[PDB]
Amino acid sequence: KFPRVKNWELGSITYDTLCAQSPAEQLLSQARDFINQYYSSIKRSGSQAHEERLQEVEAEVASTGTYHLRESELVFGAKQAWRNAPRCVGRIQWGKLQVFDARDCSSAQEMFTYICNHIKYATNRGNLRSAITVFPQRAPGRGDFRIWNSQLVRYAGYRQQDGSVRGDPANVEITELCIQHGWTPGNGRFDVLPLLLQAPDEAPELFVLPPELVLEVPLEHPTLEWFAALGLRWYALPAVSNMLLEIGGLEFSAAPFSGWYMSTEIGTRNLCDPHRYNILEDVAVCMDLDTRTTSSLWKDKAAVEINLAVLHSFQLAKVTIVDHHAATVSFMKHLDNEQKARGGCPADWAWIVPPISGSLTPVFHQEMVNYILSPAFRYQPDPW
Amino acid sequence: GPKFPRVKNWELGSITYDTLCAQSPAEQLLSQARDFINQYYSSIKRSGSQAHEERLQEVEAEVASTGTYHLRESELVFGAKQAWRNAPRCVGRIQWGKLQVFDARDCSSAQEMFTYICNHIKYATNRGNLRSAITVFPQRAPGRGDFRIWNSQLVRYAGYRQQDGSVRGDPANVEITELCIQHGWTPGNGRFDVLPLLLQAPDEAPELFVLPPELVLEVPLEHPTLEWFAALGLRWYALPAVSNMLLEIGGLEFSAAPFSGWYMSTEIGTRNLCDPHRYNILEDVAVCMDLDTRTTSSLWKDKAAVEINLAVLHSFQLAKVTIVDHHAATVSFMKHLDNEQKARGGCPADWAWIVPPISGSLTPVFHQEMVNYILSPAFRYQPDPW
Ligand code: HEM
Ligand code: HEM
Ligand SMILES: CC(=O)C1=Nc2c(nc(N)[nH]c2=O)NC1(C)C
Ligand SMILES: CC(=O)C1=Nc2c(nc(N)[nH]c2=O)NC1(C)C
Ligand SMILES: NC(=[NH2+])NCCC[C@H](N)C(=O)O
Ligand SMILES: NC(=[NH2+])NCCC[C@H](N)C(=O)O
Repeated sequence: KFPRVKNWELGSITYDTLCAQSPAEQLLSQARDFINQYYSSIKRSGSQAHEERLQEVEAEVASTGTYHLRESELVFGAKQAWRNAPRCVGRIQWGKLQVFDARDCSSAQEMFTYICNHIKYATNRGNLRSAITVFPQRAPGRGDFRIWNSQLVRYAGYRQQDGSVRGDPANVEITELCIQHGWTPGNGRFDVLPLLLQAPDEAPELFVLPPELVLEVPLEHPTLEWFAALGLRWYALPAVSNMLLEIGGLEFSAAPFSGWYMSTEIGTRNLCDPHRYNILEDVAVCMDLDTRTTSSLWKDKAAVEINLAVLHSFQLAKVTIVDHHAATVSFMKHLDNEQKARGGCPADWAWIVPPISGSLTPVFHQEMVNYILSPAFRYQPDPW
Repeated sequence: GPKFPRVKNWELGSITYDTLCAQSPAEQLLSQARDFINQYYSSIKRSGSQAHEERLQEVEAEVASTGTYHLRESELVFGAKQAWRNAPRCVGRIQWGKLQVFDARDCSSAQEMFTYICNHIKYATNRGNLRSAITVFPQRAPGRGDFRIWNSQLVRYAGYRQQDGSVRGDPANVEITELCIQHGWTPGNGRFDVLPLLLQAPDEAPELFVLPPELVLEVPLEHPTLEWFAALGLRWYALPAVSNMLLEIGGLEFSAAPFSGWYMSTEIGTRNLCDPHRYNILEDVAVCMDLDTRTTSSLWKDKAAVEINLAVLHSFQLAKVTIVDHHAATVSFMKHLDNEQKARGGCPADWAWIVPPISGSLTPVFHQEMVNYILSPAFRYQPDPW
């Protein structure tokens, strides 16, 4: 059962041998395995340090049913989780990640402070830097530390009693939850949501982000003057905050991570999805395109200009962003580095190929094997 | 549902369960035959009928005395349409019930293959008002050689390896171009030389047939607003007619059974014209559009690809040759998924192949999960005859 992996452009073949790695004694084997990975990473396998670390872990599990990671191990595990993430096109960057140890956090108030520091650090005035903040691990006793928001920065979606949405339709539910916990809403298309942060077994608490922390890019087109008139904008920092970070069998239910955007995320998905902002028709009408027939390719033309406007606007504002051609070229290089380093690379083809111009990027022609290695970022249920 | 795969649409939030995938030596043949006979009797709603039981008995007796069996005409038609309906990579299946089946199971020479193929091309092309069709040559037989069409499609452009390592024409067709020459063809030297057919009758060297050029409808490509685009001298043929696939029905194997529909525009505009290892015109067109080809972030690739696709659509429309854009096609495919959910409880579909190679998430199929599996009757890949 060993997968053959073909590139259809170049006719070349690799083999993925990494996928062969795809109660209390159960946590123990995950832990050992992770400790093994860590001491191999620093070239210290078999050392006294390695053997004694394995014993602390074993001793702690045998008597408490759990254990704790050292800071340097946490840092390693976080990088490895990103590296292992099948859906991430940005993994050429995996070794470059600021890890904020937030395991000494004991209240929603403190989560907020750590989160603000993350945003400040990550944003860096537009010169974006990848970062993760790791809050305290799950404990069999009690509730989880959770950030209820799906990203640290996201726009409200206000439902109308005629079923339409003002703002982002993806965030209707979190918006409602914010109002219910006492937030007085705005009424714009691009209102930044407050944070709902929950400490163990408490009601979540509401925290408004200080506006100067949230860097935003107004969208304009390099040649179409009317584009600025649409009043569109997007935030600088993509910071996923609902995913669970699993390292050595330990689970970090709150561990938000950020990098920078690939342009199609905003340009195509966020702005053109019919269940998101759905601006395709507006732009095409502005461009004076024939909307009445699919065969004018009015959708394709509008979409390209919208993506161009996103790149232009971010570059104008000096905010780090990567276009889908550049991002996929570098993913190809990453795939190649990982073949030499680990003998394969978990990748989810349907997520890696961009949502416009698929076959124009080299990843479209590249077969990919999807599998789950640990450390991992995993989905977890919403806390309500 | 239970342990039927749950299938979600992310655009509308809706859920279906696929219940169809539950049906995914000589004894081998018999049970495939019986399963197919059962399917044929469902489709005419006579399961358990006396004629159903007689057909089953008739088939086991034929396999018993000969090691093989033969299809009634109407079974062949049902089986061909069903192979199309089951084809996971086909985005055009809304059309599956409208298929002209030419029965060519009496064919006995390569010369007769050519006559049948010419008839097929004439009928399917129909001066631009294209009609789906398949021509079925005789099935594999124990001890005797196969009927094969060596060409991958009935209509394909030559690809000539140059002195300097580059390719003139279509690089996808270098190997078949060279076989035609090995077998006696005098090669041209254009970018768009229609290949001759190499056709093989049982236990015989393939023979070479040149298609009369008036049977091969082509469309010159022009752009509705970019006047210079016509000057590129680009063109494409009207008729996509896959010829190298095996049609399997009830365990019988039709090694030569070419089928044709009409094009969806991205097949030509994006894959055939813009793939780096095909005609690779992306950069040439962007230069003519005066785009900045030195930087990825001008989106020159995306812009040129759109205009090439628009050129294809516009030009086919102008020539009054049937073609479908990737929006119309994917919309019709969603409607097919809905029909099939009701008819059969699911639809085998290969997401990677169904989502078009440009503007993916702009089409509804991007947001639709799909389950991939093999049902029979089927179109199958088969080894090249050489
Ligand atoms: C450095 C810049 C980065 C770029 C350009 C990038 C690019 C992307 C893109 C385009 C996606 C698909 C997301 C979607 O369609 O919603 C993605 C997913 C993901 N990336 Fe990244 N990435 C970056 C950094 C990071 C970092 C720092 C991490 C964490 C350490 C990370 C982990 C992930 C994970 C776990 C997913 C899956 C998210 C999900 O399932 O919703 N990436 N990445
Ligand atoms: C009526 C118009 C039709 C349209 C628009 C259409 C559309 C397509 C498209 C776009 C593909 C992908 C091919 C590629 O990327 O190379 C495809 C594949 C296919 N279609 Fe169709 N189709 C049509 C008719 C037919 C007919 C008549 C049959 C057979 C009776 C058929 C069976 C197939 C099969 C077997 C494949 C897979 C081909 C392969 O593996 O190379 N389709 N279809
Ligand atoms: C909605 C849907 O099907 C998709 N959604 C996404 C996707 N890729 C990325 N990067 N992000 C998606 O949200 N591809 C699939 C096709 C899985
Ligand atoms: C070259 C390659 O990987 C592809 N090739 C094709 C494709 N879809 C279609 N319709 N046709 C392809 O040739 N998608 C995948 C990604 C499988
Ligand atoms: N580039 C990233 N790290 N993205 C994480 C997902 C962000 C999400 N796709 C968005 O458009 O907001
Ligand atoms: N629409 C069809 N029936 N396509 C069959 C495949 C044709 C192949 N994609 C080509 O571009 O020549």
